[PDB]
Amino acid sequence: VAMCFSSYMLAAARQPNMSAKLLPYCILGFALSEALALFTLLIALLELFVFS
Amino acid sequence: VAMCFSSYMLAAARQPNMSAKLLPYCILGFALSEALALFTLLIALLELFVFS
Amino acid sequence: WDRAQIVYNRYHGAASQKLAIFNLPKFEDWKQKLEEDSAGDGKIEEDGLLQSLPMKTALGELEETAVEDFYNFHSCLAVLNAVSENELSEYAARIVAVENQL
Amino acid sequence: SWRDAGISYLRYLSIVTRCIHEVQKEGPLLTKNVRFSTIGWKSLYLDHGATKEYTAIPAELEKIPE
Amino acid sequence: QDPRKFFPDNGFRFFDGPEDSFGDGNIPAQIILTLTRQDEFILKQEPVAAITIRTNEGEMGVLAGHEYTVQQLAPGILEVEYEGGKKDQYVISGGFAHVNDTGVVDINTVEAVPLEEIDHEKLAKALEEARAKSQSPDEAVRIQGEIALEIFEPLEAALH
Repeated sequence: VAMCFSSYMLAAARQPNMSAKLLPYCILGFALSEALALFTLLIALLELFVFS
Repeated sequence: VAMCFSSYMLAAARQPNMSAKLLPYCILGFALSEALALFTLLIALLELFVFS
Repeated sequence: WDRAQIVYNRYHGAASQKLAIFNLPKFEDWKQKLEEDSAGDGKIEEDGLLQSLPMKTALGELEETAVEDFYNFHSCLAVLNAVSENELSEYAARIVAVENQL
Repeated sequence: SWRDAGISYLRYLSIVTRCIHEVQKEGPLLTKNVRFSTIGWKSLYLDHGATKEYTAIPAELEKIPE
Repeated sequence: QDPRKFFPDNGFRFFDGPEDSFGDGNIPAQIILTLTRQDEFILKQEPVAAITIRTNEGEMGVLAGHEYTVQQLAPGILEVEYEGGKKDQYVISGGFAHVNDTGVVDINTVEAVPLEEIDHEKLAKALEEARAKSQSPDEAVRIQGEIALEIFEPLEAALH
């Protein structure tokens, strides 16, 4: 998740005029990289409050 | 977290004047990178002081 | 020096030896102009002026010693073109100021 | 190395060019291009009425300006 | 007085540089090369298929629409390859390669000589001259020998 913004800063520095073009291609994976964490975290949340 | 601040530093070394407009994405990747650490820390404490 | 104006004679033709100039900014000031330009959008502020944003960013990646060689190099070529053009203008207008003496 | 010795990148290029002109074969190309490496210029600064050489920068490439 | 009788034109305007665009189309099929030594060009906007440079970081190669870049040239050889499969080598003395995303090459150098006008025999003596200069302990001659060897060794390996 941090890697996406980490590379976004590098590409924004290489061509700041592409920053507007690049943030749509940055938030997508940023969520979809974070999304697995939710899928990884929901398990731990689902593992206790429903199991006997 | 260190990857995000290392990106902010190398970006400022690549584009100093851009450092202000890249900073909201550095704080955003810092916060959301720390969020999963926060939930991970939350679970270990929610594992003990409530369970028998 | 803060700005170096090279002056020379431009040979447009055998009957045309006019003046011409090169305006050289300072190295530090040229790098500050390059850093200020590399951020904002690329727009030409003068008719006939070429855009240079992709160059100013590729140079922005370029290290210190190489950018200093880029500056001293291209300023050396500018000076050399001034010499070759004034040499040609000397050998071009002298013939007119010789046949008029005759 | 040669960088920190005090010589410039321009003296470096001119030295390399002066070396390359030696090795190339003899012909009209060398007969012309040796002009592009021979050192014959000088410097002068005017006194009150007399001429004097501003020798703060040598023309030879081996030396170091100071 | 007269109000500025003279008006010298900015000499930069006489040159017609490219307008490097971000690209709203395809890439060209062959680079447009333009080699220039001190003032005069040897090659002006020739269509060429490929080119291989020697730089300080290493040895590079280029094709049409290569990424926008600018960099030094190590004192050595330069290889060029036309669309007809042939080749052209040029010994160079430093310079600056200016590659573009549109596909354009502006290699500004100090010297540019073909290989045909060079003899290994004359280079041979200059080798041990450079070695003696490097081994002669003196800051004025040591670096001169290191640089002379820096320019002969690429030629020494290119000839063999």
